[PDB]
Amino acid sequence: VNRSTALLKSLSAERERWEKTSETFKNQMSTI
Repeated sequence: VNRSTALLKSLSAERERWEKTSETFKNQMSTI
């Protein structure tokens, strides 16, 4: 299941990227 664990951690990093994108987009939605 090591391949699955690697996919899981890569997708968690992707989720962190999604969170930061959502945070900056909420900043823009607040300042609009």
